[PDB]
Amino acid sequence: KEGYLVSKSTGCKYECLKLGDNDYCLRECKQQYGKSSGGYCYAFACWCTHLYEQAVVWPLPNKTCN
Repeated sequence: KEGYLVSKSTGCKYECLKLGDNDYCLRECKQQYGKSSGGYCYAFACWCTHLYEQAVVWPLPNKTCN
C-alpha cells in the first residue's frame, strides 16, 4: 500500500523541500490519496504510504525523471 506520487499533468512529480520528517510531502500525498495517507521524500521527490489498494503510483524502476 505504497508508491511514488503521480503528477496532475507531468507523469513524474517535482522535487522535494526537505529530507527526513516534513509537512511538504505529507500534504502533497493527502491531496491525492485521502486524509489518512502518509508520505516522505525518497531521495528527490515525494513518496506516499498507507494507500488504498486500487491507488495509482508512478513506475520508478521502469521510467526515470528525477
